[PDB]
Amino acid sequence: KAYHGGHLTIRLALGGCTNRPFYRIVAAHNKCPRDGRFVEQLGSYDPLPNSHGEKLVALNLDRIRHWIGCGAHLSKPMEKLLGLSGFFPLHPMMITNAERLRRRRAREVLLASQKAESEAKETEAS
Amino acid sequence: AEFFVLTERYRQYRETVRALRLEFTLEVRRKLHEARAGVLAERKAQQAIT
Amino acid sequence: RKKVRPRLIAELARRVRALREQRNQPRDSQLYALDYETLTRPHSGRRLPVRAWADVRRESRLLQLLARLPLFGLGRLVTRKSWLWQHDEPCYWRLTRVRPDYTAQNLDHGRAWGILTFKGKSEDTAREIEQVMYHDWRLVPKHEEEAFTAFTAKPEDRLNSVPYPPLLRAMILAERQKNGDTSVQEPLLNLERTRMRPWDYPAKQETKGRAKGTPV
Amino acid sequence: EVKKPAFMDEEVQRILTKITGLDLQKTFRPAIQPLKPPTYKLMTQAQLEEATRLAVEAAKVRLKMPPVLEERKPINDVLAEDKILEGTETNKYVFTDISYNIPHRERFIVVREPSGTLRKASWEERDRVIQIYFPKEGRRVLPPVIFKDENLKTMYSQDRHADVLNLCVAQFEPDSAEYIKVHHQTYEDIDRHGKYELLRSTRHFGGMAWYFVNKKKIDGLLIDQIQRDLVDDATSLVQLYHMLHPDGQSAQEAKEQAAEGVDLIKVFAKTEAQRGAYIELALQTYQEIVTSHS
Amino acid sequence: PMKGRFPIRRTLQYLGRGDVVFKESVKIMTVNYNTYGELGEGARKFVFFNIPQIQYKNPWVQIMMFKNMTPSPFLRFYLDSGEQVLVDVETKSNKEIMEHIKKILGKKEETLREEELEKQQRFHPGNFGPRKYCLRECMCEVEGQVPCPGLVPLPKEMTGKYKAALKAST
Amino acid sequence: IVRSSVHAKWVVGKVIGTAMIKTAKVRATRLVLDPYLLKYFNKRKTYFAHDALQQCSVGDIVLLRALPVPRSKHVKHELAEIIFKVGRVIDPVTGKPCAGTAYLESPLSEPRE
RNA sequence: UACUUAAAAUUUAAGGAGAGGGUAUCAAGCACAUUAAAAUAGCUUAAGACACCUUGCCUAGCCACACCCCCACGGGACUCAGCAGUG
Ligand code: FES
Ligand SMILES: [K+]
Ligand SMILES: [Mg+2]
Ligand SMILES: [Mg+2]
Ligand SMILES: [Mg+2]
Ligand SMILES: [Mg+2]
Ligand SMILES: [Mg+2]
Ligand SMILES: [Mg+2]
Repeated sequence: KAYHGGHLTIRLALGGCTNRPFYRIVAAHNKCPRDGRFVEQLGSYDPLPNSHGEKLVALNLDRIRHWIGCGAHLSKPMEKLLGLSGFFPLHPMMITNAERLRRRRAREVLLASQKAESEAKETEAS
Repeated sequence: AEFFVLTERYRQYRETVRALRLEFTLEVRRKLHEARAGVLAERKAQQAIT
Repeated sequence: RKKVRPRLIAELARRVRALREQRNQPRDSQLYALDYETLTRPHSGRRLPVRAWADVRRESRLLQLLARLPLFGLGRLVTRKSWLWQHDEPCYWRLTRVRPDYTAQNLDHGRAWGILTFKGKSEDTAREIEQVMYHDWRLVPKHEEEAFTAFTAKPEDRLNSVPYPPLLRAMILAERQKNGDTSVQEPLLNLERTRMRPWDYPAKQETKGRAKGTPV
Repeated sequence: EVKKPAFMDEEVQRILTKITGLDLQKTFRPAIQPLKPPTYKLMTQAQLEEATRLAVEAAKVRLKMPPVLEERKPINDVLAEDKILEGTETNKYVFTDISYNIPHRERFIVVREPSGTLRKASWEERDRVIQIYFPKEGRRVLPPVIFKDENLKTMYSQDRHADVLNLCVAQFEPDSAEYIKVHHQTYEDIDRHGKYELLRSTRHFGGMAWYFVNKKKIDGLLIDQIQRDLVDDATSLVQLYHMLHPDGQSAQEAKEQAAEGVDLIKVFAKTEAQRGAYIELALQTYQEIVTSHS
Repeated sequence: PMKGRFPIRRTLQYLGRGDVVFKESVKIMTVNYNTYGELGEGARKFVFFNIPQIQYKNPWVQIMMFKNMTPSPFLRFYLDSGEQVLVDVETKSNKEIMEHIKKILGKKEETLREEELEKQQRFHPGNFGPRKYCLRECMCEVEGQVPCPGLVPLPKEMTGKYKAALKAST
Repeated sequence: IVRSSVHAKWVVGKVIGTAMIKTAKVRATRLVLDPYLLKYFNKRKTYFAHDALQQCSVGDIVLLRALPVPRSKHVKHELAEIIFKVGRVIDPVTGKPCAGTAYLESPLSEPRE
């Protein structure tokens, strides 16, 4: 298609089959389809653990730096991937979500202790 | 409490990422100039003419 | 080729359509009219967001304040309730030019110009003011101008340089050793060149779009 | 300090090449692969000799020895320890820089563990992912099963030592422990069964003799070289042993007596040979046959 | 039997044997040769055997040939700068003519190799995609990675159909 | 002094007509490979060229230079040079007049006329 | 996106080395040329002009279309060629 307006972006293009997702990191005009025309492939992401239990990310860090230097935006999942790698700082919401999960498990642990204490009262009743 | 902490993380995160985008923007232009008018570029042009 | 032929009707339509737009341009009194019972704009039927309902009933628009002043308040200081609540430091516009909407039966819609002073720091040139149709403006009294505009700058404490990300730092140190540069200096990013304005900083009204004149 | 000789030293490469030998029929033995109809050229005796010379030039490049290196040291470096991410992930992430023009030993391959530690990928992890993104013909992502001791012993029974080593060079890196393990296992099997001829006129002979010299067990290779009438090779092997062990009793004895040729082998037998009695017997028998017949 | 004389000239292998790749300056190569004579035999053979190979490697260069216009055969190259390089090929073998033009106006082996490598810069083995452009279409092809569900059924717990059933059960 | 966009910055051809004022119709030929036969044949193209002095005659080989701006719809070249004049050829190698594969003036002589 | 001026992505317009469906019982087209005092009588064409017929192609994708009148001021027979569904 003949796009008018838009910018280059670095995003994940979904491949694979049903229940078997696989991603291609690509640089593409933002108005293009998710799996359609791209400019360059900048790596790949396999989100399923392999035989060794490792999720495999490939990053062409030379070309990624080239396209960020030319104005390429980043999708939020790709900003998270660069943070885990260490190439970018950890994303604000990666830290916030980790804090929310910590606060949510603290409640669960406290409730289990309260239930155990309530169960202890049942033990006292016999 | 969480809204304010998150607002500060976004400001500090986005400043760090702007500094890195600028560093990358400079390497692109440095590499381009070296190729266009670097030492090696100039010598080859004259070497061919000679 | 040579079987591609002119399209006169398309040429006629484009020009004619553009001409009608210029002739029947709407005015600010129409585009920004509001029905306060429903908080919906009659021209387009757009219902204002929920977080704006309290202020639309509780605050005034800029030219509602200026229409009551001699010379439409040229030289006066005007601030916004949103700024007063968010920023402790003085934020205001110094009005320089004001073009009321004469069509409005109360001269309560129009455009304005001034010099911005945001968070105590003043710009050097006048530019057009954005969000003039908002219910957020508060005229500063003349007797309170001196106390309002009093600001003492604090030494800046936001860091000027930060470390590099963990992987990008190792790639820099690795390249140093490869090229023969022996040093234990820590790579540092410089944040001074790329410092962001606050999100609520006034934007450029001149480059902003205007809504179309086709009613819904 | 007198530098310890290296494998690639021009002097060592000369001696190792000589003892290895050349055989255009063994070096260019027919490959069991998809075939094409042969071509034919009418050539004079000069043209044929020129073509044989080019064949010997190619056989030299074919016999180039593979590197002999010391075992790499485990990579244990932690780039970061971001504990905020502890418990937020169940599986490790492995990030590989796939920029084309970087040497594989200079690429950054990091691992983000579930605990949050960002560390460098180990040697085993580096080799696996480099095969996945820069696949090399002959190499497989996961270590093959032929290298198990039971499977390797089968290959040795079939006298397929040059194959075990050609596979060990396609799959493993020269500095890896797996590479060193298989080579030292093949070289040890050749010694016990006196199968030194299997690796002659091959690129793997030099490493085998190198391994024996460093481990002070050249006795078997000398006894076999002498019995095959290759006594110039046996003398060169004793020179290489007197070069990598200068302070050895044998090397000091040869300087005292200025021994050369067959004398060098006799000196080794008396001084440092594990089985000196046999080296003299085989050496003596060779002299008797040479003298008696000619 | 392929028609014409020397039908090997009409094979891609023969056309690709040419080694004269002109510099970017070369724009036109006029060939003036005589059809009859004894000193112009090499020129006639050069038109017969070599001109096809030169055109094949230099498709954008205009080769125009004129016959029996002058007493002797010659080659005149027209360059982009406006320079005109005259070559005299009388009493010269066709092989000699090719070597002469290769020396004066032919790209060197080093230059051609650099161009080939630069052409392939954007092909990466790790890249995934169609067979026309990439070695592997999907990561399922890689050894050790989760195989394609079409070839090998996935475990039930890794399936959305199963996960949805449990959520309903909860 | 930017150059033309057209690919044919320099074209050689034969003047097949000269009936337009100050313009010469020139036929150029290039070699094009037949993909089925793998043999080269001649593809001919017509180029209008600006002949300011009307110094061109039918049958003479000429060199054309691409004009920076097209003079008209079809005139996008000018007459750079007349390589060979029809019937008035001058041997490039020796510099002597020739009439076919023969010298009108011997190269041994030095007439200087 | 950087600077208050330079690197990209994405388009648009004018072009042309070369390549590009069928019918020659479609063999002529009829202004299709140049010059620039405004004259000259030229331009394309059996190396296939012009006319007609048929077809999406260039395939990581591209191009054209968006109820109909090539277009869409206007007019008309007045909208699923978005998903599902119906005659
Ligand atoms: S083709 Fe790779 S998962 Fe099916
Ligand atoms: K249409
Ligand atoms: Mg806003
Ligand atoms: Mg008929
Ligand atoms: Mg319809
Ligand atoms: Mg339409
Ligand atoms: Mg439908
Ligand atoms: Mg619709």
